[PDB]
Amino acid sequence: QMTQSPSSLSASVGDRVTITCRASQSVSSAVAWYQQKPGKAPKLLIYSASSLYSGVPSRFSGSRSGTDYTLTISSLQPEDFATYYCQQDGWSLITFGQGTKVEIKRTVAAPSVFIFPPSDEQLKSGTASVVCLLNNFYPREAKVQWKVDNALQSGNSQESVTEQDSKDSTYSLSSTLTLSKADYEKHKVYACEVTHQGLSSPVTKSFNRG
Amino acid sequence: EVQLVESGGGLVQPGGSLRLSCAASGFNVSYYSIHWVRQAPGKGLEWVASIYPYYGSTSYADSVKGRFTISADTSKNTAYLQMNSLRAEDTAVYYCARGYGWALDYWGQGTLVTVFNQIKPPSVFPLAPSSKSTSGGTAALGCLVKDYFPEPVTVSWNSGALTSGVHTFPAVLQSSGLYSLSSVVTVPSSSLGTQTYICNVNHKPSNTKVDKKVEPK
Amino acid sequence: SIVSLLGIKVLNNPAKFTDPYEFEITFECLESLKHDLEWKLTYVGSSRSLDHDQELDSILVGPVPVGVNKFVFSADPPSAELIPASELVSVTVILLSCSYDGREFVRVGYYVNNEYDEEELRENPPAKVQVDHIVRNILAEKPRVTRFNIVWD
Repeated sequence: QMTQSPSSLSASVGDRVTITCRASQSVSSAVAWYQQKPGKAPKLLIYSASSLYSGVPSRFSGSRSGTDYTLTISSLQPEDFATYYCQQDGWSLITFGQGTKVEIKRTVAAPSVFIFPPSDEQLKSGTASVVCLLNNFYPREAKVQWKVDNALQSGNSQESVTEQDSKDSTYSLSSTLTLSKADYEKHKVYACEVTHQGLSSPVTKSFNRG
Repeated sequence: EVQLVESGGGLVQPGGSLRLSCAASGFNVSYYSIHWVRQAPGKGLEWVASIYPYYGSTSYADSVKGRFTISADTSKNTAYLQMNSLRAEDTAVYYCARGYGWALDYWGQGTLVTVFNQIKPPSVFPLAPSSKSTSGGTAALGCLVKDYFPEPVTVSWNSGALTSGVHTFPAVLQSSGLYSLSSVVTVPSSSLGTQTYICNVNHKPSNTKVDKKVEPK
Repeated sequence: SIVSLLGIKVLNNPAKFTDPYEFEITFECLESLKHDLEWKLTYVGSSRSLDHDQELDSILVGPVPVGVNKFVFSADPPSAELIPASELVSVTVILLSCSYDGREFVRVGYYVNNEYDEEELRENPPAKVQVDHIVRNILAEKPRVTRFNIVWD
């Protein structure tokens, strides 16, 4: 009943930002907009498509064209980087949009790439986790490929990414390659290969043994 | 001084039940609609149920219809969510919110509902600093907190004395259905094996507290 | 707030588009007021490029006795000539409000569905709208209430 896009956008303080949701109906009363920051409950911005909620800054506004509803921030302020949600309160159901995260722009920064072999403690237990750390990079888009004795790995790694650092606006990423102890101890060269806009060519960090 | 205070969240197994409560302060629930909205970690808002004033009529999301019941007791100035037939997919923070026309003006801080099959404490392994984790004057080190269930774990370094340069990553759900996460910190390389670096890992569901001293290799 | 809304019932639902709206309203007034209360009913329709708003009716009630009050507000129906044909058979909203000295302190919103009362008209809606065949169905048991803090006396 309610669709929101995009899931994220990057912007600078001073930018005019718009976020649009497509509702199943054109009833203006039914649509509201919310702001949410990590670890906190949502806060109401706009109700009934275009009414500014008490205490909300005037730079937030809402509009409607047909079944398309738009939140506009006339000029982003430093405290406006957050996730924004639309809501349709329908005849039968309430639907929230998926949310749009507004992130802050900065210059490209290449990751610092580090690798950690599995601990002897873990191997004794029958598993080997190899960890690749990409520290303090921007933008978020990055590709990590694992190679074991130069064989490309598939289906045995997982990644996690931090939120933007509040001081330097970078991301960090950890990728973990998981193997059985027998498979780990059977190969020699373990390598993490990183592709990122800030690197002139993919960087490889590797170690020998197992 | 309008406040909604949720309670009743906790650990429950699939097929079990929980009753959440939303105690209103600063207003009378009989004059407003009341809503439950949930949010899983790192995911979006999902409406669960609504109750309307004067009639006590109700609306439910398709995902919970027939399992959850919303109600209100105006004499106790409280709203409730009775959650039957719980499923793993019901794990989330559950917010109560006050209706403002078609919108939601005041939201509580949320109560956590955790559906679990088995409680499993984490195993904590060092991410040891080495010549493979140095650049400039620094070295990266960390802890791998592996194979625990359910969320969350908390991680600190040196009992909270070390906060600069720490990245504690979001947990990932492994194909095993167990969680894993890592926490790393960047420190001066000249300090390794002289300044101690200890990760403090707390997993309240299993009443686990681990301190792991991370040593250079 | 000096006035608390205690109940609200739509007495005639579904109804013809052209039937008055009969709202049975129960409220309590917690202390004496200098002025009357003004109950209003507002139509809000949403077409592609704008909303259409109409003040359907209003009534002054007073002097208001302290304690419980109850009456039926019979509000005039919309002026169809002011509503585009496509909006006359769509989902719209009505807003029942009370104001004090011109200051709105409570608003009760309702969804309203409008459709033709004959299968042939529903599936083949005529170019020239036939208002005598439009039936409204108010979602009367799920009111959407908003309250506003106001200055009283």
